[PDB]
Parts: sequence; C-alpha cells; structure tokens
Amino acid sequence: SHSTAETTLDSFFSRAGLVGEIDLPLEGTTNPNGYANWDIDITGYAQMRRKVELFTYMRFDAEFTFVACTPTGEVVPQLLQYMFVPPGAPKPDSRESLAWQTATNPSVFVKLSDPPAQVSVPFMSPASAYQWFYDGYPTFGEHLQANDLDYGACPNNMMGTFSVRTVGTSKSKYPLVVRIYMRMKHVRAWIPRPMRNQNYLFKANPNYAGNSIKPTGASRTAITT
Amino acid sequence: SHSTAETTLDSFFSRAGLVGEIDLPLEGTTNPNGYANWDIDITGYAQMRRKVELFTYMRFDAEFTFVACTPTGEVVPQLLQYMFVPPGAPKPDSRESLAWQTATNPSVFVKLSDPPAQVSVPFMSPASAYQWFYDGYPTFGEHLQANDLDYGACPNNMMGTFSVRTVGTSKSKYPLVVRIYMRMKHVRAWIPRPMRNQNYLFKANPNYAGNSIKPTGASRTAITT
Amino acid sequence: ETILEVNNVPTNATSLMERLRFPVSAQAGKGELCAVFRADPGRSGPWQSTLLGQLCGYYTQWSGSLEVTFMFTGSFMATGKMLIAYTPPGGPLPKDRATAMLGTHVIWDFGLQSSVTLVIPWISNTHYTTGLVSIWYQTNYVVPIGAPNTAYIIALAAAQKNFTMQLCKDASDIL
Amino acid sequence: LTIGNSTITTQEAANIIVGYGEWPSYCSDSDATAVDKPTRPDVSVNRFYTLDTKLWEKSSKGWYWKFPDVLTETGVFGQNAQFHYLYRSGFCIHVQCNASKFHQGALLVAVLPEYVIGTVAGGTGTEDSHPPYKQTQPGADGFELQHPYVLDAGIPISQLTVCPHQWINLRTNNCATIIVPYINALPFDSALNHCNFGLLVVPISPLDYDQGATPVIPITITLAPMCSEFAGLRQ
Amino acid sequence: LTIGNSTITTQEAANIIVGYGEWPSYCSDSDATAVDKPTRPDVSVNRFYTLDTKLWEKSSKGWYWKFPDVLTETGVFGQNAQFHYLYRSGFCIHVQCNASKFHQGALLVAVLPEYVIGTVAGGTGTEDSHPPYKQTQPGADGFELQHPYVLDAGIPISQLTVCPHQWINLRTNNCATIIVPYINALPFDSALNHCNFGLLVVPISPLDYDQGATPVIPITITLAPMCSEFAGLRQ
Amino acid sequence: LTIGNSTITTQEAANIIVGYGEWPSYCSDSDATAVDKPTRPDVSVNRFYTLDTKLWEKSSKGWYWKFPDVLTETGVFGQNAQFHYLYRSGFCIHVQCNASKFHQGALLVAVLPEYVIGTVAGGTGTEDSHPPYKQTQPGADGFELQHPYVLDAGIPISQLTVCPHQWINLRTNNCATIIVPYINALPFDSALNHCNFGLLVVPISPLDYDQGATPVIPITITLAPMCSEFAGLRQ
Repeated sequence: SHSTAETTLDSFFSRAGLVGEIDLPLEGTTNPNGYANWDIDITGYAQMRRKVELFTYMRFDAEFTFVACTPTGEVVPQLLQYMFVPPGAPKPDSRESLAWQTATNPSVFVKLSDPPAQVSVPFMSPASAYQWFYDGYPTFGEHLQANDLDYGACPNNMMGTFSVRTVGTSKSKYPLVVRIYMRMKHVRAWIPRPMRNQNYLFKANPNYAGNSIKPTGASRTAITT
Repeated sequence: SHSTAETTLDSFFSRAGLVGEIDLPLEGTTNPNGYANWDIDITGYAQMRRKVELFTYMRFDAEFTFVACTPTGEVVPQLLQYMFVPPGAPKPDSRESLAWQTATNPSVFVKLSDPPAQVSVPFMSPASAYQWFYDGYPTFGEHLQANDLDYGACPNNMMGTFSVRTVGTSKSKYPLVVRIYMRMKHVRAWIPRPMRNQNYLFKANPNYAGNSIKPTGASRTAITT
Repeated sequence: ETILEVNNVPTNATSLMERLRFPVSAQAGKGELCAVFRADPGRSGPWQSTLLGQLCGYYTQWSGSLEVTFMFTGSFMATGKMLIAYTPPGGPLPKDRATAMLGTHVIWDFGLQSSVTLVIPWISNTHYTTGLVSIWYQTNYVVPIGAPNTAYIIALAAAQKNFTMQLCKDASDIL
Repeated sequence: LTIGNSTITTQEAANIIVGYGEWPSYCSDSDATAVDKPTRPDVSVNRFYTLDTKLWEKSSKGWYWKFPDVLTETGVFGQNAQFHYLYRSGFCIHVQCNASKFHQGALLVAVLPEYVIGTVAGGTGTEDSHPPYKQTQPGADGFELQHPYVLDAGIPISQLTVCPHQWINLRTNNCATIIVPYINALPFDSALNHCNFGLLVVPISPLDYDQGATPVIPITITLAPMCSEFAGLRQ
Repeated sequence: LTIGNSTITTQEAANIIVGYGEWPSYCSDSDATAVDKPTRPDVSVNRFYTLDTKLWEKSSKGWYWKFPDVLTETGVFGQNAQFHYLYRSGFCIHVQCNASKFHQGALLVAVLPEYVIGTVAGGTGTEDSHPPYKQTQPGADGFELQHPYVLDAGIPISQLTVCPHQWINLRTNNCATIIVPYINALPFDSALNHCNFGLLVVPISPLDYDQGATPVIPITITLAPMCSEFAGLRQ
Repeated sequence: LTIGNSTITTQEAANIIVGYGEWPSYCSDSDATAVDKPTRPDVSVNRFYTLDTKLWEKSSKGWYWKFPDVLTETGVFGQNAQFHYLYRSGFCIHVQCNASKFHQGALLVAVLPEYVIGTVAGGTGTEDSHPPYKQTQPGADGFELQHPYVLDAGIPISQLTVCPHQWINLRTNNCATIIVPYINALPFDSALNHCNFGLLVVPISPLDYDQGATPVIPITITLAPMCSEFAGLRQ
C-alpha cells in the first residue's frame, strides 16, 4: 500500500458533502413564501466539524453542487434561481425584494430538467487563512458589555450565504426540494490539534457537557484482554 | 487466421455484462421499503464463474454502467441515487438511514431521462490479487467453533457493495427497475486451473452432487464413430 | 508520540485522568502486572486515545510498524526491574513471566530511568487476533523509606516511517 | 542566553525546544504592510517576567495561561501593550519546579495556539450560558482547570503532545524550557482583546510523597518575550 | 544435491520438472517488508522427511496431501512453523514407487495450489452440512480420494496436467520428482490455518498383476522443503 | 556485548572477570575426537536466559545453581540439550541486585566447578542416608542452602574466593558479572546427568534496613551461554 496519497489533505477532504437541505412545499408551515436564505455553515455536514477542528488555521476553495428534486423525486420543468451573496452584502428579506436583482450578488438560473448546477467559491477570508476559533472578542476597540456569551466566534470567517427562489412573478406550482453539496479544493492547513471526543452543543463554540463521556471504555481491568 | 488479440485475457473479459436486476415496485412483497442493497458478486452473471475459475489468482478493475427503466420500459422523470460503499463502510439499513449522507460512501445522482450512469471501481483487495477460493480458514489464529462453513471463502475478496434509492423524503411515484452491468478491464491472472465440469450447488464452495455426471457421452462404443 | 491509555478502566471524571496512567507498587512481586492489550490501533480500545488510533478510525485497513515508549514517574531513589514482552498474533497470552523471556522481550531496569522503547515490527488490518504486549514484574518495586510504595507509568506511542494507510472511511461521535 | 536581568544557571540538558521547528523571527516590512515602522531593541522590555510561583498538590488538575493577556499591570510590557495600537511578539518560557529526589509526579508543559476553553455549567435550571469574564484576563496567579481530561475544552490531553510540548519527570528533569514564535492569521493583531496563545501545565501522575515532606511543590514560571513590536503612543 | 540426510540412489535421470519455470526464491529485502532481518544457512533444516509409505491395490482410486500443514507435530520443521507466527517456503518432493518389472500401471503425480476439496454427503435428511475439520491438517497418513474423476472438486483430472505434473509409468519410471515454489496473494501467511498447497497422486492405469505376485504396491513419498522462512519465538 | 536479544545498559565499572584468566573458547577438532562435526553459530541459542528474580531477606543464608541443569523446560536450549547426545558450552552470567542507597548488605557471587553439595540429616534414628533427588535438577527458582558456612558441603566459604568470584557491596556496586569457560576431564560430556558447574550467591552481611523500606531485595540473574556445541538429533 505504498502511497501517502490518501493521507494527503486533499484526499482527506476531497469529497462533495451535503451541507444543506432546503424545502419549498406548495404550502404548509415551514416556509410558505417560495423563498429561502441559507447561511453557509460547513458544520451542516455533521462529522465535518470534528474533522476540521484537527487544525487551527486552514485555507481552501469550495465547490458547491445543487441537486434539486421533488419529495417525490419527480424531475419537474421548473426554472429556479440560486443567488450567492458576499459576506458584506445584505441578505434578501422578501420574495419580491430587490436583492434578487443585485448584480454583484452572482446568480445561477437552471431548470430541474437541467442537470445539477456546479459552482466554485474561492477563498473569501480577509485573513491570510481561515480560522476555526478566535481566543478573543471579535470587536476592535474595547468591548461593550451587552455580550456575555459572545466568545470564540469569528465573524470575518463567514463566507457568505446562498439564497434560492422559484423564478417568476407568481408563486411556484410544484413542491420542491433543493440539496446542496460541498467539495473543498486547494486545501492547505497548519497548526495540528487533538481531535474532539465529546458531543457538540453549538456551532459557534467548542462547548462540552457537564458530564464527560469516555472515548473508549468497557475494558474491565488492565490485565484482562 | 494469425491474430492473437482475441486470446488475451482482456479481450476474454472486457465486456459489460448484466450482473444485477434491482426491483423497486410501487408496493408488493419484494421490498415494501423502496430501497435495496446489492452485494457486488460477479457470480450473479451465471456463466462468468466457470469462465473465471480457470485461474486461482487474478486481478481487475471494473466498469459499471447503470441502466434503469420501468418494467414497461417507459423512461420516467424520477431522480434517483446510486451509492457505492467500500469494503470497510457499513451497509445502509433503512431508507431514512444515516449512511446516505456518509461522504466516504461515494454517491451518484442521475435522472432516467439522462443516459445511464457509468462509473469504474478499481482493484480493492489488501492482497496482491483476488482469489476465487482459499484452501484455509479465513480466521486468523486458533479455531473457534462458532462458524465452520466459511471455508474457501476469502473475506477481503469482497469488492464492496452497491445501494440504490429513489431520492426524496417521500415515496417514489413510479415503479422502477434498475439493471446493473459489469465490465472487467485491466486483468492479470495467474495460476491456471482445469475448468468446471459439474453443475454448481452453492456460490461459496466447489460443491457438487452426490451423483457425478460426465462432460460428454452418447458414444455407443469406441470403434463406431 | 502520543499517550496510550492502557488503563482504560475507570469512567469517573475525577478518576477519568487515571487512564493515561497505570500503576506499579511495592506490593505484588514477580507475578503479573499488565498487558498493554492489543497492538492494534483501529480496533475499538485503548489506542482510541492516541492521535494515531483516531485517524485510523478515519480509514479502513493499514500496514506498518509502531514504537511504544514507556515513561517512569517514580522517585529518584526508587529502583527495580520489569521485563516487557511482545507476543505476536495467534499465540495466546504467555502462561507466566518466564514464558515471556523465551521470545522477543526487553528487561527494563529503572537505572536507565528516562524511558525504554518497544518497537512492534508489523501489524495489519485484513478485515480477531493481533499482537500482544505484556509487561511483567521481573521484580518488585523496591523503595527506601520516604518513597511512595506505589508508582505510576505513562505509555505513549506513535508510528514509524513505514506506517501507511488505506482508503478514507468515516465513523464519528457527534449528532 | 544573556539577554535580560538575572537568569538561573542550570546544567541544562537539551531541554531546548522550538515551536514547530522555527525560531522567533521579526517582521518583514519592505512593502506597504505598515507605513509607520515600529522600532524596538532586544533587551529593553525582554526582562525576565516571572509570574508568582504556584503550588502543586495531589488534588491538582492542571493550570493554564494566556500570553498576550498575562501582561496587564504586569511589567513595563503591560504599560506598553495596553496603550499601544497593535501587538506582536515571540516568547522564551522556562518552567521550573523545585522538588526533592523523594517526590514523584509527572508534568506535561505544553503550548497551544488558539485556546478557547469553553465552558459549561449545569443545565437549563437557572441560566443557559454565561461563560466567565475572568476566563479572559487570567491573572498571573490563575487559573485552575475544571476538567483536565478535556481541558475544559472538549479536547483530550491524550493528544496534546501534537503541539510543542515538553515533559517534566521528577525522576529526571526539574526544568523544562519551551520557545514559541508568533502564530496568527494577521501578521499584526491587537493585544489584550485577543489572547493569541495558551500555555498548559497538566499533571498526569498526580504527585506522591510519603509524609513528613512538604506536600506543596513549587512550579516557578519564568518568561522571556522575544521579537516584540512597538514604537510608542499616547496616554 | 548435498542438502539433507540420506538420498535414494539414482543414475540421476532427468525426471526433474519445475513449477512454472522458476526456482523457489528467497525474500527481496532492501525495502520495508520486515524490520526484523532473517538470517539463514543452506543446510540447517533441509532434512529428507519421508512420510509413511502407503499401499496400492487394484481397487485404489488415488490419494492426496496438503503441504503447509503436513508438518505440525511432524519433524523439527513442524515444531517451528507451528511456533512461528508466519511462514514461507518452497519444496522439492520426490515421489518414488517400488514395483516389479512384471507389474503394470500408471500414476500421475500432480501439484495443485489452492485445493478446496468439497464435499457433499448423502443429503439434507438429518443434517445440511458437516465439512470435516480433519480435512485440513491431514497427517502423513491421509487422504484417500472419493471421486477421482472430479478430484472431489467438480474439476476433471482430464485437464489436471495443466498444473505442475509428472508421470510414473512402470514401463519406464518407478520414480518421479517435482519442485514447487511459494505461491500466494500475500507474501506471508500462517500455516496450520491455511493449506496453501496440495499434492495429488492419481492412478490412470489402475495396476494389474496376474496373482502370485505381491498385490500391494508401495508408493514411498520423500519431501525436501527449500527456501524456508523463520527466525524463532517463544514456547 | 551485542549478542542476544535485550541487554541492560550500565555505566559498567570493570566488573568484567574471566574464569581463571582465559576466555570461553570453542572445540579444537581437526583430529579424530568426533567424526561427525557439530556446527553452531553464536546467537541462535545464546539468548539471555534470565531466571526468575529472587528475594534477599535478613534470614537468608545463600543460594546456589547448577548450570548444565538450569536448562530443562528452560529455553530452546533445554529443547536442545535434552534430546542431544553430548553437551559443552561456556557462560557469561550477570548477577544484578536492585536496591536503595539506604539498604546495606554484602554478597559474594562465586563460581565453583564441581559442586557436590552433601548432604546430611539427623543421625541413625529413622534412615541413615538418602540425599535428595531434587539436589539435582534444581529449578530456576531454587534453591536455598542449609549451612552456608559449609555450603552444605563441608567446605568453608571463608576460602571460596580462591575460585573465580566477585563482590556485590551495596555501598558501591549493584552489578557483578562473571564469565566461565568449560571445565571438565572430557572435552565432551553429557548434559542433564552431570551438572558440570555450580553458581553461588552467599551473603556475608545479612542485609539491613531501618523499616518503612521494602524488606525484600531482588537478585535478578541473567545468563548468556557462549561456545555451545550441537547439531541435531531425534524426537
């Protein structure tokens, strides 16, 4: 098995992973509008978070794929819109908002008849590299005491967000399901950390339980195999 | 007729063969689930087994193509999922299983309108070569009498297994039939063996009947043609 | 090199730290102390504490050699002998101390205080039985007055240059 | 190293160990990274800031420090880092514990870049969060951990050695010294608002004496910040 | 051949025929196959192990052996492969039969790598399985065949000559010699768990005498294992 | 000495001492001393056979071993010396005791060729003789003496130093190593039937601690047989 290729960072990460599951039914109680914004968390793919907190700093481009279908699985002659808005840019608020026409918010128009769309998002950070946790207050200047829990989250680590619509002046006709898959490309990482062992509570801080579990047990005694 | 190309192992094996016919009825008594795992045996294609038991050890990559249709043959706007899971990976248990989102379990998304998907699985074994039958117990160490039919069977001779779904949280609309085809490519074989002459009983041991037949008879006597 | 929780026994958070650590005392003599268990990282167990053992969980089957150094935490004036013996796969646990001497084994004295390196030649995953490393009382833990009659050892391990890994495999913890 | 005031002479075995394999360097500034150029000699503020010495009992569960923090009313560095706009520096720290040839225990002095230490409480009985203010700004005196196995951070010490580390076994070495360079996404950050760096002192063998001997063991910490970055501002 | 104990004298006719055209080799080790480095002389363990000689009547229907096994508690070879974790060796086997110049028959000594020999019984009246445990670990004594036409494997001797073979025709040779190398997917497997290899002695002309002459025919088997691979372990 | 498996590194003072002034040699066989010529490399069976470690109490009165004996079910040597016709070998033995700088005592590791150890009982009350069977075949564990002043042999230790000896004073040396050549009337004798050789461990200062310290002191014995003589036989 003489190859260190599958121990490369690329191979350790090179696989399009599902990070988003957005539902737009004809009507219900999830989101009746025909409109959805998806803040772009990588933690959406469950296991990925432990898998990347192996390091402190890393850097990469991101290849996103959009496979959309009905809950039936019926491919349906619907023309829909994917919109990527930069971290700085404001997010659309209504289905009839103007943000859908904001050009500097790149948009993708495909049909479900059209094979799944494929786009690439590059390294967005204002830092020289991405960062998983900031041991400081994200405010420049002295802090205001409104905060009590705002610790560790890095705001300039945000790589945007995706928004989806059923194109048209009127409401959609068909019940739709859009699925988002992420693949990481030109990956470089740096400072190695020990890997997570406890379950996560939030996705803004490596918090843990008030009762620790054990990464390996059921061993009786040190003498008995 | 001086040409030896059709006598190469490659030409002898390079052919997309039907090895899988997967049934997903709308409802019935086959699989009320809407979901099916196919352990990837070559013996499914009947004649192939005698055709390959000519050798002891051999080696190959595999080109898979997935043509799916209705039992009628109507091509149908259903979007489905093919999932290949490696030897190590666990096989999915439910339609709503967690295994479907497992990244190290490569997945393929196509439509039936879209021409049949085509993927290639290389040589997976930890050994230098595949092996059609191992004259020993595949258990390492002293014997345990829990099992005694796993004889000849090589567990690391398994090249994974395939799983099929009609994508979506909700049930499929259409009765579908997936057919699985196998093509063998870069083949190298080794120790030559005599070809089978009796009918097979099982697909894990060269078992035969308690009454032997003869590969050719009806000859009256040796003198008369 | 990362810590091997040989004493993977207690589940109490105040005693959860006792896992890295494993004891020696002036009590038992020349008998049996501890097998460091299996010499297999990816198998569910003590190795799951190591960085190695965890990344092995992120793959399927591997091949290579490992080195496991033991570290003594006892007093300076404390002294004694221990023999560490590796038992290759297939062979059952050695009946006694003397049986461990007849194979590949290293008598560890606390004169060479710093540490002692045990290199296990080859382990592989062909998915059982694997190699076993056993640590024996060559002799009891002798101490003068003023030294604790019980002492502790840390075992930490890693992989050599021949360590290689297979295909990517995922199985985690989180939900 | 004859840079600073008073040192401590040792028969110093090769306890020298550099962060990730590269020595503390300065800033490369012949572009437009800063139009003002901070100037700073090596022995002005690289005084040996030794925190107060701490005790090591049997029921001890390890302690940690943060480095941009540790200087507040601490040294002329803090009189310099608090008023200054942005901060950057490397460090040379020497952890020394003075014990008998009769005491035994096991320490792991380890260094960890981004140290986000939690934390959690009970449940949803009275309040749901509020991790402490004093999590940051830990004084020289502080602070004790809570769950050393997870560093109160949900991460096992079992693998901390992947970071620049060094062992203190009272069998052998009473001294350990670890040098760390600067480690951050920006070549120049602010100081007291972000603790760029964390220092760990975790026991594995929880110390043992046989009584009649001082049950308290001193871990004297001595710090030496190299490659700082300043010039001066207002007040 | 000056490697071993006692031979059987021949005018050294060319009954020698090698497996697939290549001699049994050693291990190529200027890589990373084993950190332990094997050391071995040419005459250490190569004694001429001659198994028990078995009888051959008119109603004989052939016998077979498996080789990695046959030495277990047999000779100093088996006491070594049984104690060692892993194994590798080539073999040189000389099948010699003693008969009169008045006897007639035809033997086919042939060698077959992976021999998974079945088999089937009556049916499923009382039991559905029961393959023998004693199928493997065959002692020097065993084994008798059951259905020679299919080698109990659903495979015809009709094409057995495709494997390494040698003929014993009492018209000419009463002696036959065949050499086999190591043959496996892995370069090192274990012994007693897996019989890598099988030896066949199948008659085609089923012997015939005219009585008043000894009706039992001796087929003395003699083995000589080349290029073994061991070092030593425990006990 | 890098011949065998694992050694024990020492700052080894000149504790090296050879039997009577000549190193262990091989056999000179270019005459007719043996028409068969035994062949044997130096590291095959020269494994470090370390017996079980024994305790040294205040009421201890010394212990002895016999060397052709000590290997029975002991090592691959015993699997070799018991089946073999005749035996011959030299030895390198290292007696090491691990003790505190607080324990004191005095040992005499000494070597004695022909060790006929007695013995006697009461008188003529029940039986007149019967010295024990287990006088010979003493296991690794055994055995204690009975009258150390006379070695149970009617010979005073007072003059044992005339034999190759070495002192272990816990004031100074914790290790003593003595090498013995072969010593017999015949250049080749049999093994288990005649114990060619005896090893002695006699205390003179019967050890003393001041309590609170382990009253048991370990004497770990480590053996290394040089210049053996074998070839192989039956079973």
